[PDB]
Amino acid sequence: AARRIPHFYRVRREVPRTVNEMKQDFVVTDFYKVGNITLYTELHPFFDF
Amino acid sequence: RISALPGLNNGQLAEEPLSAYVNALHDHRLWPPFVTHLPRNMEGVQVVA
Amino acid sequence: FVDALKTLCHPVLHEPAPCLQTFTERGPPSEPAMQRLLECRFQQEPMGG
Amino acid sequence: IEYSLPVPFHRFYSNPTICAALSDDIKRYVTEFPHYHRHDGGFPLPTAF
Amino acid sequence: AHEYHNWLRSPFSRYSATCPNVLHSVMTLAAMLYKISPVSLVLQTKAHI
Repeated sequence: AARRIPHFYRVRREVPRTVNEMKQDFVVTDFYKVGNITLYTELHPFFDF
Repeated sequence: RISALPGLNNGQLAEEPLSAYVNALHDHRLWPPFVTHLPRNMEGVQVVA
Repeated sequence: FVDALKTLCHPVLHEPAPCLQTFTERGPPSEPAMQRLLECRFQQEPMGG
Repeated sequence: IEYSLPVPFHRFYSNPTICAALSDDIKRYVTEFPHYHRHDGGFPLPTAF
Repeated sequence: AHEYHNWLRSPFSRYSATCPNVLHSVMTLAAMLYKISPVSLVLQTKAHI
């Protein structure tokens, strides 16, 4: 896992951000807008989907 | 750091980075007035001597 | 402004073509106060010397 | 520079100011995706991590 | 002399005369370089700015 770890960074694919990271960027008053996308998966306060 | 907008800068909108579409301090089309090494990404701009 | 995000990003907001069109059809002004403002010039020149 | 092996592995301890500047591999990965200079979250970790 | 073709125009020089010598005045030239492109108008408003 140490010697192989440069070989992940030779394939030049744009790794997409996860849904939690795409959820983190919103400001407080923008988290309650229809322009938000990831509100469909914020179901439970104590879990994540 | 204060002019990068480090909150919501992610991904590759076009072949230029996202903060290059934000502030003049990030895109390689603006040049500093005094220079000693022209950068690697000259291919966008054109130069005349 | 996050709720006014739609009306401030149409391309017609950032097309100067009819504005320059009617500015040219307005023509240069003609009062003797404007004759201090009207004149300027810009030349292109090789940077060899 | 020749006798080290950097491991970006964690949500915190990964940032590409040091590890990507160390090895030419992740440096070549960064210089094509210049919007990956973040630290909030960060540039994407390998699939094993 | 290409005032309408430089990236930095006379408000920047006019600001550089009367500014105090503090870090606030250093960084206030940075956020005076935010692009007013329609892609930036989404992003800088989304940061509640």
